[PDB]
Amino acid sequence: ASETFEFQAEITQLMSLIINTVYSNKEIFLRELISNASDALDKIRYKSLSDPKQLETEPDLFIRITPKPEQKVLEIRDSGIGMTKAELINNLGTIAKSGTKAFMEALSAGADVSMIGQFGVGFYSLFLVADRVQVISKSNDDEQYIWESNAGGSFTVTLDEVNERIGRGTILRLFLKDDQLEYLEEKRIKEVIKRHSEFVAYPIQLVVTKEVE
Ligand SMILES: CO[C@H]1[C@@H](OC)C[C@H](C)[C@@H](OC)C2=CC(=O)C=C(NC(=O)/C(C)=C/C=C\[C@H](C)[C@@H](OC(N)=O)/C(C)=C/[C@@H]1C)C2=O
Repeated sequence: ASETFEFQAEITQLMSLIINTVYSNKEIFLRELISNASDALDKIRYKSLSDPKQLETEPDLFIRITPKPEQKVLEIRDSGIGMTKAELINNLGTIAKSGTKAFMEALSAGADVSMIGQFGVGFYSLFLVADRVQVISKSNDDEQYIWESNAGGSFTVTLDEVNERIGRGTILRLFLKDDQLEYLEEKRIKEVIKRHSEFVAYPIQLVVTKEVE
């Protein structure tokens, strides 16, 4: 069964601002998701310094981006620390975030949307280009779970019996809007990566599908 949770009020406001923003430079969403992926990789690697066994569920540390054109989906995967069920629930919606209201105020005063990561709330930049999102996550401390939001006032958390096992880490599965399908293109993804994520400690893999000729 799927469990349903209410978003904290300000987080619902933020999603609503972001999903209904005409604004330019939407490409910044990729920088933010790569940064989070990199943060999740830092954590597992730092944890592993004193607990090497933690790496064993997925010994390769990578960031991997997979266009799925038929579904109009873009997936960004990392083999970082992952999140437990309680973490998905608490950290992705139910609990007020320090920077939510401050960012919205900054935006309202003229701040660049790309400042979002500096307010600690950059995950929500995915709504720039997606109308729906699944966060699929496996922490060493829990089962694999699916968190899901359509920017509306509630999200669901479901035990994952439908997706590939990840050994450890997270997949952000972005259901792209019809006007943002450009982010399925290899050439476009490489440009955005090379522009705004030059200094990343982990390999960034692009999964490309090609008809044999
Ligand atoms: C143990 O740290 C967790 C996370 O706690 C559950 C840490 C915090 C949410 C916070 O630490 C200060 C943030 C750490 C970050 O690096 C980025 C953030 N910005 C966000 O917009 C949010 C809400 C990200 C949340 C989950 C995200 C999909 C994550 O992205 C992944 N896992 O790829 C994420 C950064 C999860 C990390 C690994 C944080 O809050």
